[PDB]
Amino acid sequence: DRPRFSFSIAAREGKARTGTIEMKRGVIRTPAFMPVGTATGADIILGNTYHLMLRPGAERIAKLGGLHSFMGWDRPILTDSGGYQVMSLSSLTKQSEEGVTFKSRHMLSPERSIEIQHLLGSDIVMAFDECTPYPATPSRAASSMERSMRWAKRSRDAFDSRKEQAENAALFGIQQGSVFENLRQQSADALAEIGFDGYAVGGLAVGEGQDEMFRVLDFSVPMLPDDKPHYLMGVGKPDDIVGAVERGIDMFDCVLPTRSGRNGQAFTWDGPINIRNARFSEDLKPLDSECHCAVCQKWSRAYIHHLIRAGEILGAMLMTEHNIAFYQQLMQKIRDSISEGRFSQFAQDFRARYFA
Amino acid sequence: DRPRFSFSIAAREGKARTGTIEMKRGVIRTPAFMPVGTATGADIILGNTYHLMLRPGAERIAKLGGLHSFMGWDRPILTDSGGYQVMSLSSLTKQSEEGVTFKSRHMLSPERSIEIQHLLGSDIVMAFDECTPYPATPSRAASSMERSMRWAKRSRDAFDSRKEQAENAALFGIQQGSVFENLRQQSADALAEIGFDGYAVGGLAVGEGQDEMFRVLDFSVPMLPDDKPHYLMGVGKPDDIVGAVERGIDMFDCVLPTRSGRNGQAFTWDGPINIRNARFSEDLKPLDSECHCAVCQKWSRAYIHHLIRAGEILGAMLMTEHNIAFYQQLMQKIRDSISEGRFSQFAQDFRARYFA
Ligand SMILES: CNc1nc2c(CCc3ccc(C(F)(F)F)cc3)c3[nH]c(N)nc(=O)c3cc2[nH]1
Ligand SMILES: CNc1nc2c(CCc3ccc(C(F)(F)F)cc3)c3[nH]c(N)nc(=O)c3cc2[nH]1
Ligand SMILES: [Zn+2]
Ligand SMILES: [Zn+2]
Repeated sequence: DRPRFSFSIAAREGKARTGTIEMKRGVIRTPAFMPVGTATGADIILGNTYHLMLRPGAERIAKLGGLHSFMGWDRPILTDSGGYQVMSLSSLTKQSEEGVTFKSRHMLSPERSIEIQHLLGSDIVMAFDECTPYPATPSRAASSMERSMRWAKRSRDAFDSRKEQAENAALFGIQQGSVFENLRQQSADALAEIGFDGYAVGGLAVGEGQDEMFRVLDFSVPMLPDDKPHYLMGVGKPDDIVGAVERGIDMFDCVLPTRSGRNGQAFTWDGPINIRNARFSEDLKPLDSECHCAVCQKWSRAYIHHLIRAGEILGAMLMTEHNIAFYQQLMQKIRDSISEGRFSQFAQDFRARYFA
Repeated sequence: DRPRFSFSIAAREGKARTGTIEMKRGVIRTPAFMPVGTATGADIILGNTYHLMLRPGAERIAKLGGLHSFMGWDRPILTDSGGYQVMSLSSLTKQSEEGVTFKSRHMLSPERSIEIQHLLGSDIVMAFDECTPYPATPSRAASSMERSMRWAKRSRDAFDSRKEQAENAALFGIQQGSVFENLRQQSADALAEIGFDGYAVGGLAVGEGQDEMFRVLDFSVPMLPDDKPHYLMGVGKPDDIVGAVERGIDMFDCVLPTRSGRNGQAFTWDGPINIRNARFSEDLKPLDSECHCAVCQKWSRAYIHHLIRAGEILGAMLMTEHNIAFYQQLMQKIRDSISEGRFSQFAQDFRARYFA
């Protein structure tokens, strides 16, 4: 029987690592992409804490048997802590040391966030943090990070108080500190003193751009414990994933494939394409020449173009299936190239072709 | 090797029949449901002549290899002749003995309709007819029907002039005459004198209601050749199908399953349900208790409700898959009950439960 949580590193190349997380409900191969659940297959999917806590509500999900039973998925599920989405989407918010109140009006605190994730039944639980807006001054970035670290300790204590959760799930802490090296170090130190099963890099993919994101990752990821998984939240494009793995990231949440699939964009080894464009109306090639997915084995760019231009649901479903398959082929190629000692060459080849 | 076209009747109960159509690309079990292609599985699908002739155009479909290659379907395809949809959907129309002009502006004639269906490559080709509006006076119904019969002869001649079509496809004639027995008889006689591979009942499902539709079928279907298939165009609900089979119909076009699937309606043996309704938010049963489809084996009403309320494409795709599967289980139960001599009892049991 698998353990509650065990991360093993099988091979390394530079700062890049490949290995496995073992949990009770399954093995997660890393580096991993984690797609939304409602979308070589994925080993773990994302639940949507913010949506579920409002419709149908976390209590109701528990009454229906938990999220695994509800969505018919018996493998690992990761949930975020909800504050990022509250701050991004809800209309009015009130912040305090207790938590965040938002509009029926609601309070989300470290304790309530952990209880919601418990009622949902997720396997990887995120601490309740504040994603500092960008740009931030040093003083505001520090105050925000300090609150998040106090909230990280409250998250730890709440998780440990619920036996079913402490014994069967895992808890990840989230590093903050905006773009400042000294604050990222203080945050890493605070999280390691509390102790978590894994460590996320928060506060990025918030408008800073790839060059700046990579600069911050360069000094931030080495601050986290080497022997635990590293999750970069909110990222991203295929080229962001490749560069983040080069900098020591093990886990990625990938909304973009499903978002792109419903809006006419397909990922290919030669870059993204907009299938609605008239240049695809007579193109008999599959979406991607090398893709092994079921769409590309059977149907042409010209037919998928026809369906999407016609407003047919089938068109968006085929695009989304392809995009998910593309991402899991990307991650498999990354894992294999690290294990074989040729990831540096893969990254160079990938970029030359994706951007050609 | 299968023939171009061969209809055999294997069993009969009252006016109901069950059997097979053999064509070069496959066998069609009757009574048959024929779903849209762009949606025990279906044996034949519908192409959309009106849409395809405008986007990308019939010539372009031929340049891409024909509709079978284009949509990745190597089995039989039926196409309508296009005039019904022109008259229903296009903004301005001009009618004459030559054909119909409509808005770039276009002319559709018997000869052009047959050529378009040839370029698309369909296996069952419909004659170019006029679907008389309802209600119609006897004089207007007669004039319209007479034009359609002149157009049926022109359709026959155009089809026979194209060797690839005459040797590999089949041509169906369409009966008109509104709700009038004497005109339905004249139309049947004209079509049989020309000679077709199959015979459709046109001019119904245009606002007359089920009672009147069944009354017209009662005297119209016996006028058609018994030894050829009978296609009721534009029908319909499950209860319409059962009653039409009781009256001698062999073939049905079924848009409703895909339309309902995208608009929140699921078919069940206990009648249709509106999955968005709040009464399904905690319902752990599958869409239908007896359905063998993949959706009903895996997911609950509560989860499909959640997805559709959230605007997720997955929700409509699951509803549509279920609805298609429901229709092909309906047709299989009809075929089996006729072959076993218990179709009368099936129809009674079906109605008692569907309308309970
Ligand atoms: C887009 N940029 C970004 N997203 C970020 C997220 C959200 C992660 C998430 C939440 C929900 C889903 C769901 F679709 F499945 F619902 C998917 C992904 C962050 N989350 C937390 N907790 N701290 C952060 O500092 C942080 C930074 C983030 N930058
Ligand atoms: C809805 N009522 C109705 N539909 C009727 C139709 C259209 C059949 C059709 C066409 C295209 C498709 C597509 F979705 F696949 F594109 C699906 C079905 C008729 N067609 C002709 N030729 N004569 C008629 O007298 C007639 C009567 C009809 N009553
Ligand atoms: Zn593909
Ligand atoms: Zn079903």
